[PDB]
Amino acid sequence: KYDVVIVGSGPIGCTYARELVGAGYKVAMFDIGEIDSGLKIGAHKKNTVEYQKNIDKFVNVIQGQLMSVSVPVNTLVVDTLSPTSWQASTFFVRNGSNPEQDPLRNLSGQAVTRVVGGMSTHWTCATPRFDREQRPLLVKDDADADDAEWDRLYTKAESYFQTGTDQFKESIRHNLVLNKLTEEYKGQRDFQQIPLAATRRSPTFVEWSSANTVFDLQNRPNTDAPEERFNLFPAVACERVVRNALNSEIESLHIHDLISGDRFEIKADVYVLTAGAVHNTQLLVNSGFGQLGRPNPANPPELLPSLGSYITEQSLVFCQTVMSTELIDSVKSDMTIRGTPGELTYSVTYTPGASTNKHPDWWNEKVKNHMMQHQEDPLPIPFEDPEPQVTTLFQPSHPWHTQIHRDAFSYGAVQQSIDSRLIVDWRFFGRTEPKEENKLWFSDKITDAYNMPQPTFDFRFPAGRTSKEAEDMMTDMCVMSAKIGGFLPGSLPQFMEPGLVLHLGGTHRMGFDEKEDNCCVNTDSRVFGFKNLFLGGCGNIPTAYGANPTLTAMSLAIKSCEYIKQNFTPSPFT
Amino acid sequence: KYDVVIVGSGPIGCTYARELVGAGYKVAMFDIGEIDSGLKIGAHKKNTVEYQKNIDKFVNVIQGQLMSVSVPVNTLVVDTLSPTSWQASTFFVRNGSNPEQDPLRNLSGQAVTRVVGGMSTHWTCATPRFDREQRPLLVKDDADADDAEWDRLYTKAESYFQTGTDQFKESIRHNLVLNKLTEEYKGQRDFQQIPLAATRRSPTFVEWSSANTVFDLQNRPNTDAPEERFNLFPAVACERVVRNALNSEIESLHIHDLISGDRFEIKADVYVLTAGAVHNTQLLVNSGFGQLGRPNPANPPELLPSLGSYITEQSLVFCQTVMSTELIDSVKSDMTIRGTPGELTYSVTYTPGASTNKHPDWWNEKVKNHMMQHQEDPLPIPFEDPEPQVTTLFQPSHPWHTQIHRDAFSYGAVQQSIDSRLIVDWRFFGRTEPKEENKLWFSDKITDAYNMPQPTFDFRFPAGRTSKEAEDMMTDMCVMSAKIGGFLPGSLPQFMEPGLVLHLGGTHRMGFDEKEDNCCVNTDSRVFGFKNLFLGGCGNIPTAYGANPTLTAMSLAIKSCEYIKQNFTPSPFT
Amino acid sequence: VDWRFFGRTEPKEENKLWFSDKITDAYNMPQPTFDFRFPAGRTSKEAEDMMTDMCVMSAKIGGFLPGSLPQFMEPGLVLHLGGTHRMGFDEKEDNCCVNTDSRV
Amino acid sequence: NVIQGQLMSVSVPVNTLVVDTLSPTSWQASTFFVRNGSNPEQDPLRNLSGQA
Ligand SMILES: Cc1cc2nc3c(=O)[nH]c(=O)nc-3n(C[C@H](O)[C@H](O)[C@H](O)COP(=O)(O)OP(=O)(O)OC[C@H]3O[C@@H](n4cnc5c(N)ncnc54)[C@H](O)[C@@H]3O)c2cc1C
Ligand SMILES: Cc1cc2nc3c(=O)[nH]c(=O)nc-3n(C[C@H](O)[C@H](O)[C@H](O)COP(=O)(O)OP(=O)(O)OC[C@H]3O[C@@H](n4cnc5c(N)ncnc54)[C@H](O)[C@@H]3O)c2cc1C
Repeated sequence: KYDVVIVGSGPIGCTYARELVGAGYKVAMFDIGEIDSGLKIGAHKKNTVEYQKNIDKFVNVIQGQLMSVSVPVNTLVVDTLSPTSWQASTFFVRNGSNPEQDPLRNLSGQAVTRVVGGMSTHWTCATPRFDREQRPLLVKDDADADDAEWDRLYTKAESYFQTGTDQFKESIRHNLVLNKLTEEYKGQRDFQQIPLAATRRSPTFVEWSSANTVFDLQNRPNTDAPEERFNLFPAVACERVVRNALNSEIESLHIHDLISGDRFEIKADVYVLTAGAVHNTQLLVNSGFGQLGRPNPANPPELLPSLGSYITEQSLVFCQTVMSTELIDSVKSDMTIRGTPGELTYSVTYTPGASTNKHPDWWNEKVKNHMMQHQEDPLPIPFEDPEPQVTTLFQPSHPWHTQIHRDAFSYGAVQQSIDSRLIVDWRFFGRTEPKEENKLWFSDKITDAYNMPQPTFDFRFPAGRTSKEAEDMMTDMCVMSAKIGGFLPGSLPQFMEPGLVLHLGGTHRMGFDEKEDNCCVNTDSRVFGFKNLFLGGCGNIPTAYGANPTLTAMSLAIKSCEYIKQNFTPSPFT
Repeated sequence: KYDVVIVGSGPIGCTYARELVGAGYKVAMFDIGEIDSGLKIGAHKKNTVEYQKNIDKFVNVIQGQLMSVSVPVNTLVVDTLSPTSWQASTFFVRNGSNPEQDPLRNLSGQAVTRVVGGMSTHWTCATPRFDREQRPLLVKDDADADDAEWDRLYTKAESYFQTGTDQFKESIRHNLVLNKLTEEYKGQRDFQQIPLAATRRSPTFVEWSSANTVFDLQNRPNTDAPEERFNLFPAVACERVVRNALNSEIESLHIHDLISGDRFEIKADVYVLTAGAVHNTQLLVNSGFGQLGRPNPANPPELLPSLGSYITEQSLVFCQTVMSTELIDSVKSDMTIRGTPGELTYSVTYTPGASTNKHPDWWNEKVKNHMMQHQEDPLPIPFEDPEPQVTTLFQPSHPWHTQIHRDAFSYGAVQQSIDSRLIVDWRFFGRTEPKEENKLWFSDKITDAYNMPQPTFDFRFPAGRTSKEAEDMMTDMCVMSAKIGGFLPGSLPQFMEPGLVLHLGGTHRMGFDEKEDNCCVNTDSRVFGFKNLFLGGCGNIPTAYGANPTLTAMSLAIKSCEYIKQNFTPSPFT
Repeated sequence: VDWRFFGRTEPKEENKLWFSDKITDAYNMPQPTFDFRFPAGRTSKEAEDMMTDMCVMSAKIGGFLPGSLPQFMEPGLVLHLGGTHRMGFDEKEDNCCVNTDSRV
Repeated sequence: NVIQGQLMSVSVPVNTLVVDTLSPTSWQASTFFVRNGSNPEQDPLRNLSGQA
């Protein structure tokens, strides 16, 4: 028996933990995954010296923990088996595939991460705020009051994540790109550093934030927090919440302990689901919310009819570029070079402080030192120069988020023939209109690896604005990228596999009124009709957004916690 | 100040820790890598529920922690850059490559793992003994005494690793393949389970062993061992040992703390190097053993002239097969099937104990239940059937090790189009003759990612016996595998990239006499001429071996610890 | 729909087709060898502006076909090589090999 | 395919691809020598590799 139970130990669950453990609630948290990031529980797996010296290997780590949500039955023809080998007569269900899935209306790139800390163990830590046009309303008919509320929440969320915009300010490549794009779009678009949930520890090491940053996930009471109460239970699959007869309250949480195999009911005053956009929905559907099975509008469900509808996923375009000769020569514009590299009298110099220098002294010193110490190397960029981290945020005249940067994803690893210092990644993210027909639903026959109802998508990018903007977004990427350099062969401009972006929203969406705003939770993230059930995550976000959603989801979870603290009393510490 | 300092926390360092910590020595261990599995320090990363339900994803984890030893300068022609992009005029040194490396005499697949627990955090746990023909001599001119010593050591090593041969006894696939091969080679070759360092926890869950199994790596004293003394220091690069003026003793170990950036000297009575076959050699050359730079036979090194010569790496052939129709039909040979799948008529039965059954009751029961529970599935093999784990060990008439199995490596993932239940992996491993001209050496100008001298290979598989056997081994895999099924398209029979097998030996090889046996350590693993310096690992093995070397290296380490215990004494527990 | 855009290249002395004095081709004739880069300046700037033009123009018709994304083709695959025995009025002043009658 | 079958490359540089998975019994090069009509005069980075 606990005051609060939280399902999931991702950054959103840890937001609820931080808020409620701190306020004196007896808290339990359950995760289906295990502790596997080091002694700092739920920390970023990239915060090892070895990964930061070998960042392209972290692509492999990510791939290793993204498990595909819905894989359609495979129809590739393998007709070169030996005549003796067992050969199929049909395209039957193999290897965890989902026969409910139409391969042409899927989010084939969608995937989940089952580890303590969730996806925050591997994420790229971009935490921008949404502008009004992307953002859900928290106050109606008062834009000033809605703005003040969002500013209060985002400020606190940025504090929990340790969001900053200064960690790359001494990068030559970052400044080279930023300054060039600022000049090219002067009077039209503003560029800045990507806001990043990160703290620089040295010139070569960044401590990337994660769930751990938000809440350290250590059991309490402990020496550091003698009056707090928290227990984390990894390797526990949360299967369903049990509704009372009245459908006014949750009476228990049904769990499966994966190590012992035992199933138990857990009681709490308050139940918080923060299992991700897909798995919150799965859990609720397994509990009798929404409708199980292939949707049937002829029999709409009794509870939360909008659950699993109006789902949104962003369009993503990607390419890489190879820096222009002009930009590379600009790096060493202030230098006077004498002699021939490798010879006695080879000399690279500049005049510190000269009013006719294009670059600050700190930049010129780093370039001079690289060029004098590494005379075998043809480029003026220092070897351990930090990555560029540039953005022009979403605006009405360019309604997509942009990142002009380098980081580790499940795709786009730098390959060896072109120097990594030349390579810049371009990721533009579109906003998707919420449409009723875009659905996540769950099979009533097929189950996943944890014997839970198999998720199935029925998704296409809506026609009209979403599609028009997606294609203009691609063109914008082609036009903007050319100011920096040409495309890298092998990473030409392309739309990425739908859902690979992992920015799914609207699966359990928020609004003021269940029927009028076609939604599942209110602005306190409380499930309509229920006193004591709350959802956290990108699943709550009901709008068309292009920017990265985690910071906004956290802000909503903070607001949710404000309601819980007002409406539930912590039990006595005994 | 310590009694013993160990460099490296892989399974071999952990052998020295288990032995010396357990005997009261004050031990410090340093690792360049970090604690990054879970709370069980240095434990196997595949021991999560999620990876045991999603084993093909563990391939990506392995890829993410194998950092290539020596990558030659890249010479791929990229001639489709935009004319505005910066374009190279030469094949200059990019992306950490090694300009010392001849690409045609490399072990391009050789890689290292820098994490606490080393490669034991990901390995596949096969731990066979070497027979006499593969094994170094520990007792000269007394084969019975030599056999008795090896039996004693291997038995203790098997207990440390928890090696067993029973964990896959109830697998249908294992027994299907084992039985067929046994019958096909009756009176010619014997087959058995691969000996595996692993403990079954449930019908679907195996606790794979690791460094953690050997020694839990917790700091001591602690509640469970109050009189023991042990400290593990992760993220510490050990750089060199300091020789005394007469080259009879080590005076200190120089380290680099990677977090603070500071360097320090650590003093011990005994110095143990267990950093792996490549990195032990690196550290020693950086300490003035052998010679830095490109080998020059005109100027032989003063100390340990055989260091880095006579290196061995195994030839590796690989394919996968798709089970024969005949073997699949035999799975259900004992079944009477009435009616049609999916109908209420459908019935699958067998007679328990019948003399005409080809298979035991346990097998028929699992097949029956699978066929009745999954009537849509066309195969008779149960879905959670454990993997096959079959071998016929190295013998004079087939001088290679064999594995006929399924497990996760950096290559060979099961894709989607063929059912995984049908697929068997074949890995045959050849023995390589030690030859002086096969070398691992270290650059005197190029450094690696940790500013240490860059490793460089000069390697070809020896003509003569090694090459003959390697091609005969390929043929043997083609002939044997055909008894089970034809090749799986996309995993056709091939030699793997040299060194991808990660069984490198002989870099700091053992023998009785430094000069006569061309070696670096004696049979106590003590460096010739030095009282207090010991090496552990596959680098000590001086013979041509085909079986997996780690159990043999562990056995050597145990023998080495016997010497240390006879010659050095713990300090007073303070 | 296929989109092929073709840029113009400034004639530069350093861009050459020459023949080996040792290596021969399949007909035992001196082996052709190129020493070629797209000239910096206008040629390169126009080539990148052309790429961008193709991206902008093509989008009016439809999105890229996966597997045929916008790219520069291998140099010379276009098979529009010129200037190897070039025409002008005056051998010396116009750096040329034939006159306007194509006479050497 | 008809086109491909009558476009003969003008100048192919000496190949430097690393083929390190030959059987140990197979004849294996020690250098990137002139093979299969390649042109050792040719700088691969200043070519018209598509010329035919
Ligand atoms: C390559 C990559 C790059 C990214 N970059 C960005 C970025 O730059 N910015 C940004 O905002 N976002 C980024 N993201 C997305 C981001 O990590 C997610 O939005 C975020 O982690 C969501 O947090 P959450 O706590 O709602 O869910 P998650 O982090 O998904 O955590 C949910 C958890 O609940 C668990 N769980 C699931 N089901 C059950 C169940 N039945 N029972 C018990 N536990 C369960 C999981 O094991 C998991 O730990 C990135 C992610 C990836 C993978
Ligand atoms: C995919 C895969 C499958 C394999 N399967 C098998 C198998 O089935 N059976 C088998 O016998 N073998 C297997 N191996 C090989 C086996 O893992 C190794 O033989 C064994 O781990 C070597 O033990 P070790 O302790 O000598 O070295 P390692 O495990 O390599 O550990 C050495 C350590 O020292 C560290 N270190 C390195 N340099 C320094 C330095 N300068 N300073 C401080 N610390 C340093 C490292 O970070 C590391 O942790 C496999 C390995 C892999 C990768």
